[PDB]
Amino acid sequence: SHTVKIYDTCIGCTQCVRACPTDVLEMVPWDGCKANQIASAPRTEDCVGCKRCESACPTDFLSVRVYLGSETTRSMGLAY
Amino acid sequence: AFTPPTLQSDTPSPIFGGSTGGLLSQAQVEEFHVITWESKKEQIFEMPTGGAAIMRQGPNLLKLARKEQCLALLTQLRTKFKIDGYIYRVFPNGEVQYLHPKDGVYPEKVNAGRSGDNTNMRRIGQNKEPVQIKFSGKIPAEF
Amino acid sequence: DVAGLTPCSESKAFAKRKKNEVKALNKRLKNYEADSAPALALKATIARTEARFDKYAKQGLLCGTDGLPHLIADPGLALRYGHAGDVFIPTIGFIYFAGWLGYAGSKYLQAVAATAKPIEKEIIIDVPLAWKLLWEGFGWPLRAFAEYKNGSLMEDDAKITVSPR
Amino acid sequence: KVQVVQPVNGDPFIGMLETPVTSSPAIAWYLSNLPAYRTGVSPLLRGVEIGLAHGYLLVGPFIKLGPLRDVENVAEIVGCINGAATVLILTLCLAYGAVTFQGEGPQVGVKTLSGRSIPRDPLQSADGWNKFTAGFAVGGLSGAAWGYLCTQILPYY
Amino acid sequence: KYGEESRYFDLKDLENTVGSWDMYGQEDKSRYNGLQSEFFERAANGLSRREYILGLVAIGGAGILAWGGKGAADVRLPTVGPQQPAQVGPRGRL
Amino acid sequence: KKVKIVVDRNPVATNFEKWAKPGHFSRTLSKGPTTTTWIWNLHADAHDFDTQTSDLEEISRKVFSAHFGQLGIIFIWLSGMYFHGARFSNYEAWLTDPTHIKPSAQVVWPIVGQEILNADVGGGFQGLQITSGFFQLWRAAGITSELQLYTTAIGALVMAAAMFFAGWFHYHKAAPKLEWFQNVESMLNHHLGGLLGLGSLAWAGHQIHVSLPINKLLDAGVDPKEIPLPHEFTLNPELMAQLYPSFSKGLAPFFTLDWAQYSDFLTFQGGLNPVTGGLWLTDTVHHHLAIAVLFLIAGHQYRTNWGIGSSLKEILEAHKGPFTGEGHKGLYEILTTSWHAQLAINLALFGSLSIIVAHHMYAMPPYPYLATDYGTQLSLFTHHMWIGGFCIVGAGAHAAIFMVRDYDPTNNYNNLLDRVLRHRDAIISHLNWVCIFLGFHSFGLYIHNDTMSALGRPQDMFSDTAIQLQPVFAQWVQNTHFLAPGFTAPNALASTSPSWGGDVVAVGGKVAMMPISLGTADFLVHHIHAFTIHVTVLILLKGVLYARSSRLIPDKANLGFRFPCDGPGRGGTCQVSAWDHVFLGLFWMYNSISIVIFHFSWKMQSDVWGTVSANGVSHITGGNFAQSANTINGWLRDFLWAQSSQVIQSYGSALSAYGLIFLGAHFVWAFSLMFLFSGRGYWQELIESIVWAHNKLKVAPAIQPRALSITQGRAVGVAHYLLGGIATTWSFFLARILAVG
Ligand code: CLA
Ligand code: CLA
Ligand code: CLA
Ligand SMILES: CCCCCCCCCCCCCCCC(=O)OC[C@H](COP(=O)(O)OC[C@@H](O)CO)OC(=O)CCCCCCCCCCCCCCC
Ligand code: SF4
Ligand code: SF4
Repeated sequence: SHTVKIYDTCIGCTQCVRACPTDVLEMVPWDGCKANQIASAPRTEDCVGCKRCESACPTDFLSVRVYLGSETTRSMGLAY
Repeated sequence: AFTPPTLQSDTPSPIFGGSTGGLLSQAQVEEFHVITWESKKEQIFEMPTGGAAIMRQGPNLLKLARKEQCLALLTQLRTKFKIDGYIYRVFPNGEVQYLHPKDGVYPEKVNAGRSGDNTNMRRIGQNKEPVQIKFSGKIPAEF
Repeated sequence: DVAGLTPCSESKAFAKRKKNEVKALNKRLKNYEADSAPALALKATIARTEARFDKYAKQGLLCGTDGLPHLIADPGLALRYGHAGDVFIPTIGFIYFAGWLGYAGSKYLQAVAATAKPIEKEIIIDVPLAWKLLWEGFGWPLRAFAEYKNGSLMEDDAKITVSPR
Repeated sequence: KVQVVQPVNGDPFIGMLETPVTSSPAIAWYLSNLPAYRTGVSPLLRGVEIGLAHGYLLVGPFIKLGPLRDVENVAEIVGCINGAATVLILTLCLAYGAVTFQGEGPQVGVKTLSGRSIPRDPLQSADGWNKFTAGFAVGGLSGAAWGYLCTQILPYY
Repeated sequence: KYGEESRYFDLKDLENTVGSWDMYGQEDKSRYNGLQSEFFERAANGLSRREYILGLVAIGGAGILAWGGKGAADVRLPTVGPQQPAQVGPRGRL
Repeated sequence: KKVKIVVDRNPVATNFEKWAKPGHFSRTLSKGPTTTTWIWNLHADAHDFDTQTSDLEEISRKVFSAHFGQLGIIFIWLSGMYFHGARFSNYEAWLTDPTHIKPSAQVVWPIVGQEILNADVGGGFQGLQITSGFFQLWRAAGITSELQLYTTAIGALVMAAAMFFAGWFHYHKAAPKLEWFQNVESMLNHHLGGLLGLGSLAWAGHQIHVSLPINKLLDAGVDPKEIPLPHEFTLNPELMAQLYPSFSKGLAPFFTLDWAQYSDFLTFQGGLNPVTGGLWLTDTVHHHLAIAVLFLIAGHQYRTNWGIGSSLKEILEAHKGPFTGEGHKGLYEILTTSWHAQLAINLALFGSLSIIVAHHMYAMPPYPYLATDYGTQLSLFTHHMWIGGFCIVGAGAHAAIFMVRDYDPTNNYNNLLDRVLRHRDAIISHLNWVCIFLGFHSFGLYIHNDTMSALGRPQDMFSDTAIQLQPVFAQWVQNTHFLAPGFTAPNALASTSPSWGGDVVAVGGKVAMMPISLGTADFLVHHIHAFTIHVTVLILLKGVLYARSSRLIPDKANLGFRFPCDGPGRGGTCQVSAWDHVFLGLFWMYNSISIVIFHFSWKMQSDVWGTVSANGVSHITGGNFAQSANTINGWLRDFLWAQSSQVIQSYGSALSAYGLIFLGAHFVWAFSLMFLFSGRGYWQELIESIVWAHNKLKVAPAIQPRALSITQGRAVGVAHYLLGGIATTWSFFLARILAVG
């Protein structure tokens, strides 16, 4: 169970959502950027910590951050 | 107006000869996932567990271990065969929970009616200092 | 004598070392003819060894108990005892050549930095400009001192990027 | 045209395959007739048999390779060594039973390859493992003791 | 699982859809002789308790100490045996 | 249909426009060198034709031209070797005294005291002692004179020019089409008979008309300047008949099926020539003729433009059984459309062949005065071992590359590849278990012996005196080969090699070959070799089998073949790609080959190489291998410490260079550790501080300096590690063998 956070620096490019391999992020309406959408992490319990979302964020600094925390059977990617 | 579609147990599985990379003992005591899709023709596809299977013409059901495997298969179907699927989580007791297309709309598309969970209204460097939250089981990002 | 060191001219170990090296070379030479190629090569090596030892003893180098030359790296100590050519003069020579190359590179980088496409100028060097700047780099001490006293040799700390502490 | 390799129990989405090594009739019969795969037999008796076999087969190594193998009293020393090894693997079995069986949970059912529902092996229980561990001690020590007797008897040897 | 065709998933029979099979287990209560079974269950009567079975292991611990204080000397172990002369060392030492 | 020559005219223009635009082949390298990573990327993808274009025809054309360029480079190298042997060598003097004069083909200039490297090899010559074995090869070919070597060098230069012209012509003027490259049947038919068969027949002809007479006179004892020239023997059956009487009959016995008449120069003796210590040239001639006939016959199996012949696709699709479902179907399509699969197969067999060559060459010295040249023997064996190991690792790498890029599930359904990929877990688990079992039962034995020896209990060790581990199978096979002549080979006068048993073959007072007895130490070292090979195979096979997907990462194929990881999630996915598996396999291959060469060196110095004094054989190390190779301490002291005194005491002599490299290599190896235990973040931050220092003086470069990528860091570390280790062993081996050989 990692901690995923989204900051107002996001431009709503939706790249982090498309790069997530476990469907943890989604786009919700917003009004702080031209795209009128912000990213969110409603299913952080399924986050594995690959940080693929950070590698896709184009803002400087990153608008999406993943802080690895307590490891679970899902966050560790264990199939056994 | 969207409701989670129920999981049909009468859906046939794709033609596969079997492999050693399938479900193990975790699915019997913890949980497993099921991905169901609709194909317009019988065609060969690559399974996330190794090998090649043949999806039938119509409804197809595939049970995998982790949710990432189901999502990878869905990505392959969407980018190769333009097929949309649904992912569910099944527990040993018999409970099915809808997953990925949560509100019928893909997460990459805004739907206006979702939960803006975990969205700070500050910058990455505007977090509290680690010394200001000492002796508290929380990181500076949770304030 | 500086730090208990004996001049190589009066060093017995130095002479013994020269004698032993020449002796080994002659021993190897004895297994050949008088005008063959290996004989001529060995004779040339013997001549070079003798010339090297004679030059070291004549240059005033200092030898230790082991009979090998020692260098004095200390201004004043080397200047008053005639050993400025050991480290002092070589230090000046290096500093000059090193500064020459460094200044030439700095000038080339600053000159091409104003071009519309500097990265290409860095991977594809401008030979005429590089040659001119290499020649101009010989007056690097004067130019560097002038730029320092002028204030153009440095970049303001407020204009250089820095980490968020 | 025959395919000797089939998915485990016809299901091709389980991490296992049926090969002439796993689904062979003779192999399946021999493997099913072992004391470990007897859901209806008391765990104590199965443990006694397992301990007897293991204790008997564990003397030989120290007899022919121990530090005192070149001495006439090697058989006795090895009998004691096997007894010690049996006691060690005994405490191992007890620790495993105390750690594995310490809680209860509504586990999923168990069926045969045909689909006939069968109860879980009593050996996989707090009391089942304890009885199996106790039988392993008696059988293990008896097997080591019999290993020494065979050395004295057995006209060929 | 209701694998009558190509369906390997069944919520009403989820037990068979997760591969929960004994594979080799077989229930049969007719095998060990009653007279021999009674002897063994009788020999391992009270040894079925954790505290009591650990006591048997404790005997092994006593045997370990017994070997060091007696068994090692009876097998003529080199460490418990005597020593012959000695050496002086590199220089004038001992 | 119908095999033919299909070619495209003037496809690429010849100019220097692209020479002034680095990175033109890659689309991603078009934005220019914004950072220093671009420079490394320019070289890391120069030969990755699969990325530069999506057309298979262009890739095939590039491969063909690259092959021509490589051939030209090899020809230039050969020309240099012949030129150095003709102008800066003592080959002519070495011919008159091949047992005392040490071969030398390199002369250094006197600049900074380096003239000390010009050793007194002999024959009034000074130079560097060579260990390539070129002198023995030339002697076996009957070169005799230096003018012939110069002519060969000029011919090699002409051939190099022809190769380069061929590459340019086939890439810019007449480029073959894709259908021309996919003619596997025609290619195999021409490479089997027209290449191997014809080449073997031509070499046999040269040996009959040049090598046999000249070498026979040399062995009988005749001054090299007095032997008739090769043309005097090739075009004069009278003199050649004087040397070989069967030649008085001409070619009549060959066409009348009375080949027995040619038994004088086409013998099947065996063993080695007692005068030169090498194989009988007549036996080699007969061998080449037989293999030439076999290859020519084999080059007529595949069907081309006529009805006769077999079809590779038909043969492959017809081999299917009950345990493999569909069988070999789809393999023809994979091997006719993917260059990486062919490269993997070829590299694996090529490296295995190199290893087999090393074995057969030390066992049966094929050149005269080669066995007695211990330096050349050890150098050739070690060099071929390293080439084979590297090629095998490359084979695994390309197998993984094919599985990542060219694999197609729709074309490989229920076939061998699909079935193998469907049970990779069982294969990997069993290979892992066998590797663990081998490691235990192989290294633990050495550890047990060390502990017993240190505890004062030598009677409890695994040696020939205490618990014996005799290799009964190897000894049985060896004795079977020794008893083969006159029984299971009646027409053989002697065994293939003296190692199987028998008498001692010594030349010039030095043992050329002798029986090699196998004991407990040999058993232990052989199991160590098996364990190391198994671990290397496990790493490479695991990478190839899991290159596409895995339980941890189900979409590993999407990430590519060469990627650093998949983030710190799931506990960590560092080095999860196939490239990383190859990176680790390189280290394990180095370990395996190192132990192999160490075993060979110690065994030959203790039980083979030595001197004969009419009272026995005085080996170099006195036979300490049979009593010390059973413990690690023995290998460290009796082999590493005892034999290293030759390289650490070479200063002030001709071998001083070996003493310098020995240290230099030690440095490079240690240098590699910096790149193997570090990370990219640390160096990037350090570079940030250095960049600040540069900006403070207005000397910061526009091409933003960046730390080497994770993959590049691993590549640099592995390259330096292997270079340092291999160079250290090279210097140690050469100095030791050149000082005691
Ligand atoms: C003077 C003759 C000539 C000229 C003008 C060209 C010109 C061109 N060629 Mg071409 N080519 C030639 C000869 C020539 N070629 C020959 C003889 C061959 C056979 C080997 C080829 C095979 C060939 C291929 C397969 C390809 C080209 C391509 C190209 C085009 C761009 C690539 C390029 O040149 O980058 C610059 C190349 C260099 C500056 C030199 C390359 C590196 C050399 C060969 C390494 C030699 C190794 C050397 C010994 C160092 C190794 C050891 C060292 C560490 C000590 C370009 C217009 C490419 C193309 O069409 O683009 C799509 C293409 O793929 N050429
Ligand atoms: C008898 C016919 C013949 C012969 C002798 C060869 C020989 C060779 N081929 Mg080739 N090939 C042939 C037919 C033949 N091929 C046919 C019919 C096809 C189409 C199906 C191909 C397609 C093909 C490909 C795709 C490749 C080769 C390659 C090679 C070289 C491999 C390098 C090597 O290890 O050998 C040893 C090296 C030597 C012996 C050097 C000496 C070279 C001499 C001059 C032999 C030249 C033979 C040539 C066919 C003569 C005709 C050319 C003429 C028009 C001038 C080799 C020289 C590979 C290569 O490296 O490219 C060059 C490669 O990529 N061949
Ligand atoms: C016939 C042999 C052969 C061929 C044709 C290829 C061809 C290819 N390989 Mg490959 N490979 C081989 C053998 C071969 N390999 C072997 C034996 C190994 C085991 C080591 C590998 C391991 C390997 C890996 C791991 C990879 C490739 C890759 C590639 C592809 C890109 C190569 C490239 O441009 O990178 C650039 C080439 C260079 C930068 C040349 C650098 C030379 C090295 C680093 C220096 C070594 C020093 C040298 C020994 C001299 C030392 C002296 C020094 C002090 C000056 C290419 C199609 C890459 C790929 O992506 O595949 C698609 C890939 O990552 N290969
Ligand atoms: C020491 C020997 C060196 C080799 C190492 C052996 C260890 C490897 C064990 C792994 C086995 C994996 C089983 C795969 C299972 C498998 O591949 O499926 C079964 C396989 C498939 O055959 P099919 O009937 O499908 O045939 C159709 C084929 O054309 C298509 O593949 O048939 C075999 O039995 C292969 C033989 C495997 C056994 C190899 C041992 C051969 C003995 C060699 C003995 C040499 C020394 C004694 C000589 C006197
Ligand atoms: S770390 Fe990976 S799993 Fe977690 S939100 Fe980012 S992309 Fe998704
Ligand atoms: S990648 Fe970054 S900018 Fe784009 S939607 Fe996600 S958080 Fe916002």
